[PDB]
Amino acid sequence: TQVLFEHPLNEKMRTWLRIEFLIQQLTVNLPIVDHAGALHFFRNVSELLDVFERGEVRTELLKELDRQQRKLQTWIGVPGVDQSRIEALIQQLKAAGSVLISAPRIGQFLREDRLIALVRQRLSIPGGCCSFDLPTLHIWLHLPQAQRDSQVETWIASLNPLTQALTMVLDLIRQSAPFRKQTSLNGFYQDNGGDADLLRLNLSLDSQLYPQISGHKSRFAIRFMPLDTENGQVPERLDFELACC
Amino acid sequence: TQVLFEHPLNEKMRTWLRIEFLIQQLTVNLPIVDHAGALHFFRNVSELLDVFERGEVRTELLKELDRQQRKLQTWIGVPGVDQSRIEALIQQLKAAGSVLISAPRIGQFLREDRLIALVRQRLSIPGGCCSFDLPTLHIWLHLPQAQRDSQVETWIASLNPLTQALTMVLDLIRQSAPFRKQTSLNGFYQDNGGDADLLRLNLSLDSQLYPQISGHKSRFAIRFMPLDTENGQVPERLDFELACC
Repeated sequence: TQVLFEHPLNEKMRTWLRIEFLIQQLTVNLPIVDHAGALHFFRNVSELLDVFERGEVRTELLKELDRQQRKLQTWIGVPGVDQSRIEALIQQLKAAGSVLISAPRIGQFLREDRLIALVRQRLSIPGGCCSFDLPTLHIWLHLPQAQRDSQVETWIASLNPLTQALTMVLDLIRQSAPFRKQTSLNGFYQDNGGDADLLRLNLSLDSQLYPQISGHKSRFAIRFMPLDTENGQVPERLDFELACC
Repeated sequence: TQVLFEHPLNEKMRTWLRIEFLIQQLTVNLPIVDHAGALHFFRNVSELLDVFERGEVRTELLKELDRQQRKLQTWIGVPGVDQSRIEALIQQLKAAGSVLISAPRIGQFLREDRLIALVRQRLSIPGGCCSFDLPTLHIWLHLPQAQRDSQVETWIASLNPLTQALTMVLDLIRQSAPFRKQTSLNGFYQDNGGDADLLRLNLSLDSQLYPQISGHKSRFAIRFMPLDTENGQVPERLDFELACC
């Protein structure tokens, strides 16, 4: 009966969350059988390439992978903790890293693909991607299903070195911190984030509201606002759980 | 074993085909259960409003409805044809027309909707529509399914006067002309379209190619190009069916 809100506390976590989201959307509506499925797929690809054009994700994500290995290394001597399970986890990190750096250009396969590039151009036009403006797509959707599935696989698997490394670090961020109980007065809250990239906030579906998070330096502030901007309102004592990961 | 290609021969048919496509995409992936379904829905709405902003569809579509009534009126005296079936069809046209003109602003309900407008802004940003940038959407997808379905219904039904009238005329355009057998030499063809808005072209899935249609005045020209820009090519005698609707 709870709703989890994730909020990035730096431009790093923003990009990673956007990329994580865009990548998993590719594999959500498979297989591609119709226009809807195709346009959903290609647009997610198109939006992925646009994010990639903004800089090099490779360099940041590789620094983050190394960062996590050093943290796990701090836990070796601790009583009770098991060695061969984190060192295997460390070994998976170095593997995800070595593959990422040795990987080709990111999104280049998708960038160079004739059909995808031909759809990418027509996406910026509201009614652009119809059958008469994309006969090439229209004829592609009449092909045997097995031919499309093979193309889709090669397209998604080209993002495998990135997908791996990224999934690794986000899975290790979301496990680094526990949910601490906090309370808000009149729908307001603030704290010093510190050295965290991600806030994880559990509310309540029945609580009738959502968090609006702002930031300054390494500090954050939450103003809980009612989903209904008119019919419903914050209490003066709102209990919630928040993790600083 | 055939593939049908539709191509608009004027700016009218272009708009109508784009709108027809956008409207039916709304009802394709229902119900909205996740992000993918939601983003697909809202973007189609957003693209619909952008097309509406470009002019008044109402005026053209109403002139087209009247146009079809006059054509049906020409068929009254013809032997063999049945009266009460076209006059009922005529009566449905005048009904679709009277409702369209008496209808409110087109897309205004969707335009004014808080959630939709809040998503419309974030659609122009590649990774914009994530959970942390749209907490309002994130919390909406956690609501009971019955609440979303009710909202979706009110949203789609607001387009009912337009959807009706439009579906009427396109259904009457696609029935006005028969498929005549034609042949192309070395993948080229041209004719005088005349008073037609739509070309309907049947090829063959095994034919290994698609039509690339250009236009000048009321004339059109087709250059059949191989789907594989490298591995496959047009014959020198390509038989196909084409209707000038």
